[PDB]
Amino acid sequence: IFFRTGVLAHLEEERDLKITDVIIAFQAQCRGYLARKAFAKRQQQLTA
Amino acid sequence: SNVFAMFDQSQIQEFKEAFNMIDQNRDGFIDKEDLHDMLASMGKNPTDEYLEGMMSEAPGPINFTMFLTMFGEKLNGTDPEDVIRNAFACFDEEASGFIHEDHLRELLTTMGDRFTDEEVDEMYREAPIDKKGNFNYVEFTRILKHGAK
Amino acid sequence: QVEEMKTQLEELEDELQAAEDAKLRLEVNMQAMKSQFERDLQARDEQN
Amino acid sequence: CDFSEEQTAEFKEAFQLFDRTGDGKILYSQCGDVMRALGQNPTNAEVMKVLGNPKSDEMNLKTLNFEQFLPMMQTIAKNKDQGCFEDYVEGLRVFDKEGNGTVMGAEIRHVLVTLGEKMTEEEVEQLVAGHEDSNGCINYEELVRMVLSG
Ligand SMILES: [Mg+2]
Repeated sequence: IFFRTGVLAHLEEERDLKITDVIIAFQAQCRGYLARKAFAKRQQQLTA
Repeated sequence: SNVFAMFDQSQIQEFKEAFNMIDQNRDGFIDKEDLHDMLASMGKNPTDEYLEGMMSEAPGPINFTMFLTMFGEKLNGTDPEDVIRNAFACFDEEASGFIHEDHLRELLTTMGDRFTDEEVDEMYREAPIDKKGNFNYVEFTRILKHGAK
Repeated sequence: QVEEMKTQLEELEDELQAAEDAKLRLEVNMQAMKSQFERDLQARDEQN
Repeated sequence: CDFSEEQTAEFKEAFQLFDRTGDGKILYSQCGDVMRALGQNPTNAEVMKVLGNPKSDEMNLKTLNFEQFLPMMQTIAKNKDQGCFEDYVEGLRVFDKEGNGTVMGAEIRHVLVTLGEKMTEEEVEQLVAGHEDSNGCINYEELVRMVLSG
């Protein structure tokens, strides 16, 4: 299917913007896990 | 509290065997005749009051038991060289034996109980600091615990 | 009896201090085991 | 307060464990990291409700004691619930181009950096365990199933 200039890239932007809201929520969870891991390591380092 | 009860059979045997070489008159005490003559036989003969000032650490006389508690209280808090090397390896994750002076400073001058700038300087003017400010803790633990030394 | 209990309590305090020192040492040795485990695991992964 | 005495004690322990610069009061930015270490996933907007220093806050002058920390932990805890793994993997099923239940590592790592809040490659790479080896198509099930343990 052929399309005129840039339409697919703007539809892709809109589609990604639709997903960004839940992506931020998941990102907060993953960054939370990372922070918890880092802190737990820091505790072992502190006791050492 | 009674510190003597804290120590390993090997450590007690080492102290006992060492003491047996020093207790040359076999009276069980630390005395002017024995250790001064021994040190004169083993080195430069510092038989001056510098040694009396060391013998005077005990309350009056200096029995084997008092020697043991003195060295005990002095060893209170100390740990194995491998365990200390493990504790350092928690920061030196690559186990390079090459921890930086900035890292060492960060770990000590604010974090937890504060080491003084004088204590930090002591760790450079006696302990194994090296080029570019790398610090060889594998050598440090050896001289700290007096193991393989 | 007060003197006896004082001696006993001081002995129990000494034993408790020894036990806490031992607990700390066992913790740091467990951290050593963990460190060796991680290092060896990473070495085997890198060799693989 | 909805937290138990044991939870309050644990939070107080954590508060003084994740220290220090020098003072016994936690830093304004670092507080958020403590909340995240306590397994919560709020947005930075939750902190912006208190709005300590409207400008760039390297100085962190809005330090907190435990009595100021605990209410923030509570409003975080009562903020929202979080969805199941299906809500996550639906996003991946939309991002995917193969239609096979996996996704290209190089693409997904970039997408998860550009979209929404920004993260480093150092942060993102640590999230994956099924690394991009001979096979480019990472099974995103492992990623979500691992991180959701936190
Ligand atoms: Mg003698």
